[PDB]
Amino acid sequence: KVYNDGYDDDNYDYIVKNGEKWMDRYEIDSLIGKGSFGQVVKAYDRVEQEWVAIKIIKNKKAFLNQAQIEVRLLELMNKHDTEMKYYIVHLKRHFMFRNHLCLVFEMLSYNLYDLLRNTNFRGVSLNLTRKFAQQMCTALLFLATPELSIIHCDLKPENILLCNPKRSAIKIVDFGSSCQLGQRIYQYIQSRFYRSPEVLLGMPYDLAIDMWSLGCILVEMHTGEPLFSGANEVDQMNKIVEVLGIPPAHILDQAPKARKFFEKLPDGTWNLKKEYKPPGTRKLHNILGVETGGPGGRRAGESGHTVADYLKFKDLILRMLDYDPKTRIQPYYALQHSFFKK
Ligand SMILES: O=C(O)c1nc2ccc(I)cc2c2[nH]c3c(Br)cccc3c12
Repeated sequence: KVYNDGYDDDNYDYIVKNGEKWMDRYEIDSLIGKGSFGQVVKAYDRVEQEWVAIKIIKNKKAFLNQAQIEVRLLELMNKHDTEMKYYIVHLKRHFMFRNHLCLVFEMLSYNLYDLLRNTNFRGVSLNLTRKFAQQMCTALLFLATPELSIIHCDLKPENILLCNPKRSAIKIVDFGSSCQLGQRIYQYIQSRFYRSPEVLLGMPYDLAIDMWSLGCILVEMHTGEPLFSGANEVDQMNKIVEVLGIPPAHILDQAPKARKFFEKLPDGTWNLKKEYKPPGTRKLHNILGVETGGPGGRRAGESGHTVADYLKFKDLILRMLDYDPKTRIQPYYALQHSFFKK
């Protein structure tokens, strides 16, 4: 009947009211987003004389505590990027209001999946894909600095926002499921399409899981479609295998969940358990259309999409999709790659 003295709905969300004044400071304009965490409103900060986005977390302990983790990591990150040059969303401040934790951010636009929808799911250009890749690798370089050692753990197009819908600048959002290297706790992490092999296999993980996700995201940004669109974990692993082959034996031999997906033969080698293309026969070369006009053949006769350009992009992506987290390309080297030599 009554939720939070009438301030909340039955979903634990604050009932947003256009034009409401909070704390003699914020005038709420409109709802501009929402998700599992709660809501995002556009509000005018009368004290700083600027528009802000306020992420209003649900009035429910599990959501509150997820956002408290997020606040701590944002404060740590922001503290070491006062010029806001490393592509992480800027948290201005936070407060508790009517039993909701509220995170005040810079205003941003919509996400890279919304951008893909805007392309009619045909993909952005290789030149725009490169700009997103360069910013993302710079962000991952910053997260890898020892004082941070932050693993985002949920990179996907939906967690990368445009600053402005007509420009290429981005910020990464949603650190609610993130952790630090010294303090890994979760076994179940990453959204499925973007989930690394080491997580699927139940193995130890580190910051390299985010580079795996990035490789997946960048292919999808150019083709319009997820690279590995599994319906469940077994399907996810099988779709990875179609492109990249059976994982190395030295990895499977140490994987707690190897036998969820694979079986070990008398000769010591591994094969899939028994609808899929044979291992490694769904070539990234063809998914990208390296020699055949890009995805769908649609980049034939366009500038900025040469065979040479595509071969550099393919090479970088295959390094991001190394099965071995020890040898998978790291942010510093990703940034030195020939794909960014223009
Ligand atoms: O802060 C975020 O996790 C965040 N997640 C969102 C999820 C769905 C949608 I729909 C919008 C989101 C979002 N939008 C934001 C803006 Br605009 C500025 C700063 C942070 C965020 C943020």
